[PDB]
Order: sequence, then C-alpha cells, then structure tokens
Amino acid sequence: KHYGITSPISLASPKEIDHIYTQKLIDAMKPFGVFEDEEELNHRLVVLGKLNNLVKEWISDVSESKNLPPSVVATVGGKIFTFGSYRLGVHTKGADIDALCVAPRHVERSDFFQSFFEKLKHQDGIRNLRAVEDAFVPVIKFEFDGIEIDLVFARLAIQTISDNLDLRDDSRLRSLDIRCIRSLNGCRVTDEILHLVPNKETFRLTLRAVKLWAKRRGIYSNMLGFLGGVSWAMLVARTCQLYPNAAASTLVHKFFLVFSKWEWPNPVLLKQPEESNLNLPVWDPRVNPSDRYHLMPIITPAYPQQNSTYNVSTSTRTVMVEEFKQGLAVTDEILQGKSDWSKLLEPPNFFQKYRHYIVLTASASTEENHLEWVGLVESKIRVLVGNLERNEFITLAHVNPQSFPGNYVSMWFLGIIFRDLTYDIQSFTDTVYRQANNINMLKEGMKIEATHVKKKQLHHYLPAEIL
Ligand SMILES: Nc1ncnc2c1ncn2[C@@H]1O[C@H](COP(=O)(O)OP(=O)(O)OP(=O)(O)O)C[C@H]1O
Ligand SMILES: [Ca+2]
Repeated sequence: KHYGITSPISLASPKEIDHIYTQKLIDAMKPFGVFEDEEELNHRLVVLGKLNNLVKEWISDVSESKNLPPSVVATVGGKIFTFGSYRLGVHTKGADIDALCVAPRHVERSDFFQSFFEKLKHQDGIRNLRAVEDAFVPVIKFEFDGIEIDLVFARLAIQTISDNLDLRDDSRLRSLDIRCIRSLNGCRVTDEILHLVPNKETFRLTLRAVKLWAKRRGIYSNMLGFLGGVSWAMLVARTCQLYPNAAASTLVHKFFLVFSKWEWPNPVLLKQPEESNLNLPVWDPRVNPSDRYHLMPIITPAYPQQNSTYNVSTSTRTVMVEEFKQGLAVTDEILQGKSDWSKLLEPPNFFQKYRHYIVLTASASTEENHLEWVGLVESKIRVLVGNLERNEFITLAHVNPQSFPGNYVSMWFLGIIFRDLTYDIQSFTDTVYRQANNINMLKEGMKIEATHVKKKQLHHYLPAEIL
C-alpha cells in the first residue's frame, strides 16, 4: 500500500513557497560541485560502455578456453552493473564509480583477478591498476580515462547473462560462495533502496542535500566512525517513506526532525524483513549479543540484512545527534524565510568548540610512500578514539574526518572534553608501527606523531584554514 514498515507520518503536499525553498536549495547547492555536467555524465557513460564491452569480450574469451559450442559462446552474456552514489544518481563532481561484473557458470573468481586483470592492464586509458582480493569485498581498482572505478566480481550459476538480468531475486544466493554473495550485496542494496522510495526525484535531491550537509558538517566518513554513502542513503530513504509527498525542502527539514527524535538503538529499517530457508548470518540482537551493542543500527534491506554503521563509537553517535538537532534548528528558520540554506551548510566551529585537541601528524619520504602510509594510519585512527573513550576522565573524543596538509605530511585533529594523556597516545602510535611491522609494511621515512595541544596553542598547528 504505502512504502515502509510503518504507515507514514503525513501525506501533506507542497504549496508555492515550498517550491520556492526547493529552488533556493538547489541554488545553494550548485556552487559546491554537487551536480555534474552533460559533459561529465556523458564521459562516465562512454567509459562505462567500454568497460561493459570489455567484460562482454573477456567472458567470451574465457568461454573458448573451455571449448563450448560456438552457438553457445555467442549466447554467453556478461554485464556490468553500477551501485552506490552513481547508480543512485546523486554522485558529485569527481566521484568514483562502484561497479559489478556479473559472469556465467564457466568463469571463476580466480579468472577475474588474473586474466581480466591482464585485459585491463592493456586497455588504452587505464591507469593505477591494482587488485585487493584479501579485502572484505574482493575488488579490482583502477582509473579509466580519469574515472576512479571500483570493480567487483560475482559468478552466478547460470548459463547466460540476460542483458536484462535482475539481481533482486533471493533464489540467486542459493549455493553461492560467501565471496560471491558479498559481491552481489552492493547492487542488491542500492537497487532495493531505489524501489523502497515513493518518489525518486525527491529522494535524489534530498540525498544530494543531506550528503552535502554531512560532508560540510564533518560527519561524512564510515572509516573514521561516522556515516558513509549507504547509511545516509538509507536514512534519507526512511524519511522519504514517512513523507511520501513532500518537496525536497520539506524532506531535508523532516529528515532532521525525524532523526533527532530517533530513539537509538532502535534500528532504521526500510522494509519488513522476511526470512528464507537460506540461513545466512544476519543482524539480529534477539539472537546475537554482539548486535545488541551496535549504537546506531541502520539496516541494509537486501537479504541478508546487516548493519552498516558498525564503526560508530559513542562519541561519533553523540556528535551526530547534536548535528541532527542543529539541522532541525536551522531548517526551522529556513522554511519560514528567516534564514538561508547557506546557514545549514556553514562548517561547524570544530577548531574552537574544544578546550583540548590531539594533532595526529603522519609523515612519509616519497609520494607513493605517503599515500600508502596515510592509508594505514587513517584506518587506525578509530583506535585512538577507542582508547580515549575508555579513559576515565574523557567525555568526548571528536575526530575531524578531514585531513589537511602542512617531504610529505598529513594531519588530523581530535577535540577532547574532560570531566595528562600521553600514554593513551603512546599505546596508539606504538600500536600503529607495531601493526605496520606485522604486515612488513613500515618503510624508513614513515613517521606518525600525536601531540596533545591546548586550545590556546592550536594556532601553531592550524593549517591554511586559519581564515
Ligand atoms: N554496509 C554496506 N552494505 C551494502 N553496500 C555497501 C555497504 N557499505 C558500502 N557499500 C557500497 O560500496 C560502494 C562504495 O561505498 P561508498 O563510496 O561509501 O558509497 P557511495 O554511495 O558510492 O558514496 P560516495 O561514492 O562515497 O560519494 C557503494 C556502496 O553502496
Ligand atoms: Ca562510491
């Protein structure tokens, strides 16, 4: 009948001024690079066309190393799907593209990472080729004519790949390698969200706004314990179901209304979960004590449903809840004509709202040396936060998920609220090198350093943004 697990909050439709507020929203948003050009969209279209054709090509090549009847190798399909930002149609200028390669019976996960990997290496505009198959979802990353692409692979147990395939079917998962299942998950979730939303135009616009808000406001980063794309996509989709008729302007407002009242850890669900005979691991605190401890459950709607915000510590949950409420306050003003959309988008006073900080400085000798190391460090920051949260005297450890520059360097800043932390820090810096050694990764010239700084002393470290 309606969409979500609950009947909606209101069926109110917009009047002339709500349309006015929406236009102002679009106009506030343009200068931030949120909307791509005809040229850009088309470029993505052209690049993706090739990739697809390569995949259709390569799935034919492999199909002849196995000598199938030539009236079948022709029938053999192959397809590329997108998911994430780009597929949601809300990606920004410079956005990567998350893509999924779907092959038939005769193509093994082993093939994609050796032979098709060899295929890409040779193609004209492909740079930065690299496999990461140890990773949670096995991916091949590259840039194709300047588009960052994160290509992921799945092997289905069918003969062909109907150019109009449909991944939403749960029967597909039956008897599949957990590797193949996690690989289908991306599309499955993305496509599920689009289907669980009553209006796609208003969903997208609202999503674009909310994501901009999150970024500008310093709470966009799954890594560093905040939320990423799929999470914001899901929250905006839940809001859309509750107000199936609103304008984006209203939807951005209601979003803040809804998710500042929201009683955590009530989970955010987009559909009524069904059970299957499939018996896969699933988020469920009613059978998993580990799940009880997730602080801000935002649950993926495609089977098997998982939480997407495992990374959220208490501090980040607390920081975000405050931001939610700030959004509610500013949007109360905006929908009355008393404030402009820009006020919603102002950066927060991070470098003044705290009495103490931690400057997390990370250094390397060469460029390739830097990028890699910065990778490692950044993936470990959530640990320092963790240490700090277990500290008796600490009330909040707030990481700003934007690194800055200053030989190659990068720094992050944590803000702290109390009720001498050099050894919460040591154990962190120690832990980083220590684990860098475990992977035989730490090369000379790669330093990491963390100094506690009072506010009064901050300006010695504050970089270029001092404006
Ligand atoms: N918990 C999850 N469940 C299902 N899919 C996920 C999950 N986490 C990440 N993904 C998927 O992996 C891909 C890349 O992640 P991500 O880049 O954070 O999202 P996104 O929607 O593409 O937004 P951005 O590209 O960062 O602007 C696309 C996304 O749908
Ligand atoms: Ca992406």
